[PDB]
Amino acid sequence: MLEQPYLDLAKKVLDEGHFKPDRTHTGTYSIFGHQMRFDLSKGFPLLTTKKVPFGLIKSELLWFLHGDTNIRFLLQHRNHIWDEWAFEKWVKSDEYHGPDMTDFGHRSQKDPEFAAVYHEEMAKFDDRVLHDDAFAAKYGDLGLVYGSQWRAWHTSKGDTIDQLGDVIEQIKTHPYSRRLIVSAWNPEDVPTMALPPCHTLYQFYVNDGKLSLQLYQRSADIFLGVPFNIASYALLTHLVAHECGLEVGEFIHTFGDAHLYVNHLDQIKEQLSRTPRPAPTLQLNPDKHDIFDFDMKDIKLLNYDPYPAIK
Amino acid sequence: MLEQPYLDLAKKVLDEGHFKPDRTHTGTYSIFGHQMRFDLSKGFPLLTTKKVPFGLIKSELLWFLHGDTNIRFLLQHRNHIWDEWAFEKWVKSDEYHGPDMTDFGHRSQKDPEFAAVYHEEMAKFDDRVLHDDAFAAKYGDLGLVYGSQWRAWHTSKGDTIDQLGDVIEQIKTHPYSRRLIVSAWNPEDVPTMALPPCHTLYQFYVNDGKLSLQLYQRSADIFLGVPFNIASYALLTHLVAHECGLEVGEFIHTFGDAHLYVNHLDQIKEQLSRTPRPAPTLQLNPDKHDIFDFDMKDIKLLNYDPYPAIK
Ligand SMILES: Cc1cccc2c1C(=O)N(c1ccc(C(=O)O)c(O)c1)C2=O
Ligand SMILES: Cc1cccc2c1C(=O)N(c1ccc(C(=O)O)c(O)c1)C2=O
Ligand SMILES: O=c1ccn([C@H]2C[C@H](O)[C@@H](COP(=O)(O)O)O2)c(=O)[nH]1
Ligand SMILES: O=c1ccn([C@H]2C[C@H](O)[C@@H](COP(=O)(O)O)O2)c(=O)[nH]1
Repeated sequence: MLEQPYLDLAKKVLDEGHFKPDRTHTGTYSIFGHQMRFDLSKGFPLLTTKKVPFGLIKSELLWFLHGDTNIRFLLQHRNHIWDEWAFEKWVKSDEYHGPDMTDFGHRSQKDPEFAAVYHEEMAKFDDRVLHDDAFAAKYGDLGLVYGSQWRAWHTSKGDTIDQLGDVIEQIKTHPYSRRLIVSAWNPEDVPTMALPPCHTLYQFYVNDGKLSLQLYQRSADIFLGVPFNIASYALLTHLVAHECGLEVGEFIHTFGDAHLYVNHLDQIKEQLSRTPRPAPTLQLNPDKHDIFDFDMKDIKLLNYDPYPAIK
Repeated sequence: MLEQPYLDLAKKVLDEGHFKPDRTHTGTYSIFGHQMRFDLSKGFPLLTTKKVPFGLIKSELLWFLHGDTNIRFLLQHRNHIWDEWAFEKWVKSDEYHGPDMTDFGHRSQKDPEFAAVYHEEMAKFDDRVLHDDAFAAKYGDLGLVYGSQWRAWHTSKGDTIDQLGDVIEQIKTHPYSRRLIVSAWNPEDVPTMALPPCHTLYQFYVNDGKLSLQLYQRSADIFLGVPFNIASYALLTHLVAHECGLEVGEFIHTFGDAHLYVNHLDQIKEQLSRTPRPAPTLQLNPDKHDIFDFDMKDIKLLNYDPYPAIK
């Protein structure tokens, strides 16, 4: 089945992973250099063995594809997956006049006391960002995230480059180029930025009218992140293939470090008892082609039949 | 044997490669996303099935490690592997007063007539570059090659960053970092530069006192380039491991496109009839540690017993 490489990776890290102490007084088990492949003609690799929310992936990917780094767009699609790094930058600032909450993320899931205070502070933030243009401009904007690396890379001359747009034009004119690359790794920013990008770089390749994509992912939360990551890049691959009029090939997912947190062990063991079902199919607006203008409604997933979400 | 992944890759491209017409009126056979691993504790992966010149690899790597982009240093070590792209930039200029030779590389191996004229023009160039500081400054310097990307990455603020030096300091202080990355891919230069780097990016990883390295290589001449490429990065891995006081782990070699030219087919078939021998061993100066100061003599290869070179 389409998703077996994900289960084999999880099982391999479980049975052969190396232990490393981790920053947040925990530990990981990891392996280096693992690869997964997914033939996208066999179905869409959204995990059946655990429910993965396709709507959040769609909206995040469309966000990136607009070159947008303002969480407002995500709030408008009911997507809170980027909230915390923005919440973090406002809560660290001068304009902020509520409870203390230094590292709200550690104290996050502990006492039910603070966890009611924070959830309302985040609920106010979200709403300010939604309706207050000036507040949104100031705290809604994450700065150096995928939207900017992919579509507005900042050059030394103060200008800005659309790597992905230029790449797509190359697929259309020079399909056999060996330079169909988009990087998110900027050696000038990486020493200071909040989040050196985990999805480091990717490359397309065309053969027999089919478009493949390989992603190099320097670091991977196998349980929480990977299942989202697989679906974003498989969707990216279909969307680019659609805009270029090509069929879809492989998605190849290559890791630097892939890890499992030492407290998440039983959740993934439980998942490894489940048996994949047939994979969903994707449908894209057959009459639209500029993916930089696609919206939620232009992307549909048929026949997705997952086991339940895990906690 | 240590080198079998190289022979399996060659054989896979031979038996399952996709044909693509190539720029220089030829064609390649290629595959996308292939990986090779080499456990560096089992020996040094310099190919036994074809002689590969370790001295040229050593000198090229030391060049990179100085942050140097002037071919003069290479000329002084009897290494001509970068000559042509420099020869190309002087022969295209105003100061040049010899025979015409537009695309000397196509006319290169054809008629023995021009091939005597060019070899002497290249022999004069090399000697000027060697003894004429001003000429060397002007035509010896390739500009954006590995030396500059790795050790003097140009920032927007007009400054310059030593990615590799900073990475090595991180290995020493934060060995379990998931950010031990050096990129050679600069989205601002890549649209114009002569040679968008083939050795796109690499990452280290440490476990149990052993240092591993993974390289992402976006494009690969399986017959001519790969055997050099494998030895440079395996040597890089040993050198960094030496400076940091670690043992050596895996070298993982991951490709975007890996190809074989459609006229090089029988050379690689002939090589596939040969049987690997035990791999050489590397010895490094046990009393020196700053690899940015290493020289030829600090690196020794024992017991390298190859079949003959191929043409
Ligand atoms: C699954 C997931 C889904 C949507 C968005 C994000 C993730 C995710 O894991 N991170 C993320 C980004 C950066 C870091 C980091 O600290 O470097 C992190 O731990 C998580 C996201 O922004
Ligand atoms: C095996 C090899 C050994 C040393 C140096 C070089 C190579 C090599 O293949 N190229 C190279 C670089 C760039 C291109 C390019 O045209 O992009 C190329 O064809 C070869 C080198 O500079
Ligand atoms: O799409 C993503 C983005 C991030 N991560 C994880 C990997 C790491 O656990 C964490 C970042 O910590 P560092 O590796 O960057 O130090 O984010 C994912 O799994 N998938
Ligand atoms: O270390 C290297 C450097 C380059 N190449 C080859 C791959 C391609 O044949 C060629 C560059 O052409 P493009 O792929 O860049 O277009 O250089 C290698 O095999 N090894």
